[PDB]
Amino acid sequence: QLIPPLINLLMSIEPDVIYAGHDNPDTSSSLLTSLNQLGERQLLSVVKWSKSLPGFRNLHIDDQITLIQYSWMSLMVFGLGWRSYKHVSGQMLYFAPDLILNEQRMKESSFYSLCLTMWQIPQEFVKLQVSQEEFLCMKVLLLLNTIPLEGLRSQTQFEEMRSSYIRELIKAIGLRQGVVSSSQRFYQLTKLLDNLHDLVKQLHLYCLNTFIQSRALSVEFPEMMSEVIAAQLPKILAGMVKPLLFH
Ligand SMILES: C#C[C@]1(O)CC[C@H]2[C@@H]3CCC4=CC(=O)CC[C@@H]4[C@H]3CC[C@@]21CC
Repeated sequence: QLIPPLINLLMSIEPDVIYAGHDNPDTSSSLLTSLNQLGERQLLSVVKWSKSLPGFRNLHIDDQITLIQYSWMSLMVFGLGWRSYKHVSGQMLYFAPDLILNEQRMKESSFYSLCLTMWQIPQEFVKLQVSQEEFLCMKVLLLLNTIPLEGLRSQTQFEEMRSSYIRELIKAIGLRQGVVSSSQRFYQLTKLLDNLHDLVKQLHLYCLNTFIQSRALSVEFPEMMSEVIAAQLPKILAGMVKPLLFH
């Protein structure tokens, strides 16, 4: 309608809701395994999605692969925030329609602590009242929010691609926002993205530790998920990548 074309395209390429396949007898092991399964399924959707994402397929194949493997985590927790904020007013973590967790289902300490950290996103969503339009644009920026220390092969086309999406976000902010109020809401939304780097870092550490101890904890990791983890997680944890900040 009165909504910009690219934002409309972004909405059309958003995947259908993904189920985890959970049963429900939730042990910590059966819960983590279900979360890795849902992740495996989300990874597939991310990749298929990036192929319709305007501008993405025009970057080097190496670059497409690097950006995906660098951002899967941030993307999955950011979309967790949306679903949570949208279906249960952000007061419950809506991983999937068959895997929604309240405070009672988070028995183990470390696990409840991880959840409390992810919960910050849907809480900001409820607070700033993030829009469907703003969300879609921000999700794309996250895909383009970290690059190799030495840069990307198609760096120029990447920088041009990222600017279009920053301009697109401003368009979505202009849908509801004034000059100072719009300029202020821009500061707010790009600061939120900035704060995700630090947020995703804790999820990474918890993930790699759970992966490395997958035998003991009896927690299974699928093939595609095991690959991105093994291929990029350690490097990222060691801070051997370049985070793109707005502030
Ligand atoms: C529990 C656990 C973890 O190990 C640490 C952070 C976690 C992820 C955080 C975000 C996420 C949102 C979803 O909607 C699908 C499952 C995924 C998660 C699966 C399990 C992880 C990554 C493998």
